[PDB]
Amino acid sequence: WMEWDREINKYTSLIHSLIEQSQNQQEKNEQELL
Amino acid sequence: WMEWDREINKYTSLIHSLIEQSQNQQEKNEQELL
Amino acid sequence: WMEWDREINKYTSLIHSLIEQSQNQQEKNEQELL
Amino acid sequence: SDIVQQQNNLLRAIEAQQHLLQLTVWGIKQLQARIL
Amino acid sequence: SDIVQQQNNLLRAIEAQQHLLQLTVWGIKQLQARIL
Amino acid sequence: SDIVQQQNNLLRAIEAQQHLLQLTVWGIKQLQARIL
Ligand SMILES: [Cl-]
Ligand SMILES: [Cl-]
Repeated sequence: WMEWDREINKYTSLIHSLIEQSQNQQEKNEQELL
Repeated sequence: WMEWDREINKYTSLIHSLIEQSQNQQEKNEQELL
Repeated sequence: WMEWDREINKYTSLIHSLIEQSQNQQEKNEQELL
Repeated sequence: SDIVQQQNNLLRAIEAQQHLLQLTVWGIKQLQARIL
Repeated sequence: SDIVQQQNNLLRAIEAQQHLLQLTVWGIKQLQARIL
Repeated sequence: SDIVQQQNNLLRAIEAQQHLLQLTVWGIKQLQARIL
């Protein structure tokens, strides 16, 4: 359970970073359509 | 747990709708490519 | 629970196959940019 | 063509992921009754 | 345009699935606290 | 290029989410074993 808690935290952090990165790229791509 | 149940229902419905929308868009995209 | 276990295994094998396919397609697509 | 194919790949992965998420929700609900 | 639209769709799906994942993590943590 | 970059972003998100999913499966199995 201690290892589980650590791994949940690490992956939660990574996914958040990836979603933020994806949101920023999505906005850039939509602007570039013009 | 009452809120948890409510939110599970909300997001499940939303994902189902998004999957349907994406399936529809994939079909349109393939048609356009052809 | 025996059915639950079976279903988890079946969808896990499916998503692993899809992720592998996506990884290969991603590699090809990136090389095609050149 | 190859971009469109990859969108289909990712869509299918998301679909499979959704089945797994629904399974985990089922398991939690089954345990919740007993453990509370 | 339609490829970018499809990426918007899949990102939205991923975001909604992340909300579901966070919910399942919360649920497991509550059950773990009790059955320990 | 920027569309393919977004496909990399989304695939990585799906993969990380799958890791998290597998962690939740482990957690459910542990709790189930303790109760049933
Ligand atoms: Cl049973
Ligand atoms: Cl995509």
